[PDB]
Amino acid sequence: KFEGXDNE
Amino acid sequence: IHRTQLWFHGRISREESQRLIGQQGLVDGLFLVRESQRNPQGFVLSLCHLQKVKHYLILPSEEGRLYFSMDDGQTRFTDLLQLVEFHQLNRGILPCLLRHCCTR
Amino acid sequence: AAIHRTQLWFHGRISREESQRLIGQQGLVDGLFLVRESQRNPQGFVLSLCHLQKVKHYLILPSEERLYFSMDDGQTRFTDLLQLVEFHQLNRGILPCLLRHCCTR
Repeated sequence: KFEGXDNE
Repeated sequence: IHRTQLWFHGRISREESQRLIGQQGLVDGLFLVRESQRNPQGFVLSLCHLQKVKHYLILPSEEGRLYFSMDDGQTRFTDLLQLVEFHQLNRGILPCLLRHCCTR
Repeated sequence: AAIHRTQLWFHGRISREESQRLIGQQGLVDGLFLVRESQRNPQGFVLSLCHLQKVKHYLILPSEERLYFSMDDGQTRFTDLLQLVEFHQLNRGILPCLLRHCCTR
């Protein structure tokens, strides 16, 4: 994940 | 349903769930599940991480087969029990594993 | 567990070649599946699944970190075979398609 981020 | 489960606390509030979880040490992975007081069809996974209690909304969905999800159906579970057991082994979108049940 | 071995999609110790016969005999539809005990890995299980009219075989091994079952060396972990099967009826995971229809005994 990355902050502010929808990557999962 | 998973209504016979010790980690299921029914319709308790966010603020009470934070009290219960705090009263048991505020350690990572301490958790419970409750019925949402804001989304009536939904449930909430209340989880301790970094001395903070976080709340994960769980919504139901259906082609007429019901499932539960915390991520708009990207990851889907047959029931709350499977959702809880899965996240005891896999982090998924959660910041840490579900470790200790906050009982009652 | 004992309960998992009682499920209609669990065929105990039938063979790969037999598993491929059963699945073809019920239509070769995507997601048609069964679970069997491995004849090659004694502690393992195999998920046999129909996809694109071909039967593919996914090995399932137990591990301990708490005990679990996995098809991908612990990248996705399941409490039991039932959880693995019910999970893959809704999520593709590493499988080419969803587990749709049970190939019953």
